[PDB]
Amino acid sequence: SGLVKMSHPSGDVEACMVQVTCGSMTLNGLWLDNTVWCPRHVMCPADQLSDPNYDALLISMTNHSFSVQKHIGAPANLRVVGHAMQGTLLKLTVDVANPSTPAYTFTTVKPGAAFSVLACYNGRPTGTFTVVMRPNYTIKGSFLCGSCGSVGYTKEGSVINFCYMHQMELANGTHTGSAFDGTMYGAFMDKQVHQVQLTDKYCSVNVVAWLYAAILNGCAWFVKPNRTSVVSFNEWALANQFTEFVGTQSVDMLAVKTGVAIEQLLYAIQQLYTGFQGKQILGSTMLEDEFTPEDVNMQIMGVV
Amino acid sequence: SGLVKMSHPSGDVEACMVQVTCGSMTLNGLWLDNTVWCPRHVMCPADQLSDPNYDALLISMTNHSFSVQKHIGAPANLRVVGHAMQGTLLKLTVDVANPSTPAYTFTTVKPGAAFSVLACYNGRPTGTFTVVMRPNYTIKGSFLCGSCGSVGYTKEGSVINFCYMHQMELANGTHTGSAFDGTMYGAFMDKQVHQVQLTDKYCSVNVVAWLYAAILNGCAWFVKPNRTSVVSFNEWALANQFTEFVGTQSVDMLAVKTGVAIEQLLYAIQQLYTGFQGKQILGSTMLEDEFTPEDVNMQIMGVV
Ligand SMILES: CNC(=O)c1cc(Br)cc([N+](=O)[O-])c1N[C@@H]1CCCC[C@@H]1NC(=O)c1cncc2ccccc12
Ligand SMILES: CNC(=O)c1cc(Br)cc([N+](=O)[O-])c1N[C@@H]1CCCC[C@@H]1NC(=O)c1cncc2ccccc12
Repeated sequence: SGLVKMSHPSGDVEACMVQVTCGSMTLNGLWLDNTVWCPRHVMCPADQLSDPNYDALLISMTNHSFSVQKHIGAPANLRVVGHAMQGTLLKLTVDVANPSTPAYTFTTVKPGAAFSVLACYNGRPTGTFTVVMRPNYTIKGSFLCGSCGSVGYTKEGSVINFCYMHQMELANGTHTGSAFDGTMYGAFMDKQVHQVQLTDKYCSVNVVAWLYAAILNGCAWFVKPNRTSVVSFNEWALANQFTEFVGTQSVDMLAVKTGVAIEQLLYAIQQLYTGFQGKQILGSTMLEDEFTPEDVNMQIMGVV
Repeated sequence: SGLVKMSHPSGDVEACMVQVTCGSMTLNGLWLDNTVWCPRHVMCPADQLSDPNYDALLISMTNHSFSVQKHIGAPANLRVVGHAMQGTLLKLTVDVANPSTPAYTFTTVKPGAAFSVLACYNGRPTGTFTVVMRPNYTIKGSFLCGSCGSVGYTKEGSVINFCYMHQMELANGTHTGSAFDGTMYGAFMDKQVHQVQLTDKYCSVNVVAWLYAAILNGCAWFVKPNRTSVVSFNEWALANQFTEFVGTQSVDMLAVKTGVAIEQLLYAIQQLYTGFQGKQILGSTMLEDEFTPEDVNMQIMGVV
């Protein structure tokens, strides 16, 4: 029993972190097979940060303009045999294939999904935590200067899903990054300019999962027989800054084990959005959308 | 910037997890050099879980009663060449030394301290999170059946401090375990009998660290010129379920860089235990004691 912010064990990914240095700019990079991914603004000379010409910056570069160093495990310098650009990322071809490359994927997560983040500095991991892709395509992490290139991932089975590479802090505690296809979440730009965010919203499915968690941990004062259809809640959501609810088989698993219908918790959410009246839900006085249905499933009933 | 619950990268400790089997019971064990630490109640069947004779169960034991097996990376069975009991733990000697043994120590943590927990099942790591040793000598983790033997740790430099081995769940979301000297935190007993806990308290030093974090994120509406001595706050604390405050340099480093005195934040705590006046502090309506001064230093200023 118990619900915490839980991240995936990071050894798989610790073995893939390196330091990327270009000119006078250093950051972190992900070393998979014969490739090292890193943010492309490592090439930007710090003063072209307001109007960077990444095409010109790339053609300007040679393969020795980049230095890749591995500080964890067995250290080595890796000779860079190729440099390429993909969206907002640099893909550097190296002469040695990473012997610790795990089975991996590059799939872009949508808002509401969760992934474990491994924060790194100078190619050295410092901490790990779990975040959620906000509806405005940001995350609420903890990053200092030089942490870009740190990677966010999940793992189902033996396969690691690499979904995030840190790039920018927009406001206090607000951050963004890339998918490993090169596209930046929310179409933000890698340039120190004015960047407006969309409005943040509560992730409906995650609140439902969190209420199911509270029930399975002996906290169910908020449950009454009343119900509210999914259409009834999505229309309510379009006016009160909530995401459109979409049922999934994990949410349905939670509903089956609690004997509490999704519609009951949607009604409960409608009632709790005003205020908890001084009561607590799993030690919280607000609705919590930091927990996905899969996360609660694995934490409460386990994936054996 | 930003403050999250951050855990230490776990590869160090993942490389030390094994499965320990004694009869029909299977839990996790920590493999350091030629020794495997595990909870001793792996020896006791449901038959004697209400009044166990651990002294006799050990003299009853042979080296063939125990099976140690390694599931991650390269699987293997390890022969048990010796069995011993130390407090509430079993030390089983094996013929093979763990080749990935890191530099480690065994220290018993005090209330208010935080450590990273690696949750394991059948010797396989599943998740990692951060907990705090509560004033009643429990932790608020996430453990299901088979979680025993999972370990909580910290890291200084190259040295891992092993502080916790999980053993029991007392109530929903409430857990405890033993230190690697063999003693169980809070003197709980490894017998499936009802054990009432002492009263939980707010850990004052950690709330002070969290307020310092808030100030350093441009959030300091709660700061008044008013002061409250540590002696007034401790007298107030013993009557309002707070721990008695004790300063450290870590708090003092925070105090000088914020230009805000500890006593000011103690006054703020006295005022905030009532209610936050509809305000938010780093996005919550509760006081947060999950963050230690060292944690705040490392996350905000990078002083580890
Ligand atoms: C205004 N801070 C922005 O991060 C930023 C904003 C915009 Br708008 C555009 C970019 N951009 O173009 O990459 C930004 N990144 C900076 C530019 C060059 C390379 C990376 C830089 N950022 C960090 O080093 C960094 C990462 N995480 C947390 C931090 C906390 C404090 C200080 C720095 C960071
Ligand atoms: C549930 N009850 C107790 O855990 C318990 C309670 C007391 Br009082 C004493 C012991 N004791 O003496 O070991 C206990 N451990 C059980 C006894 C035999 C071996 C381990 C057993 N526990 C787990 O498997 C376990 C661990 N963590 C979280 C869990 C969540 C749900 C279910 C089980 C767990």
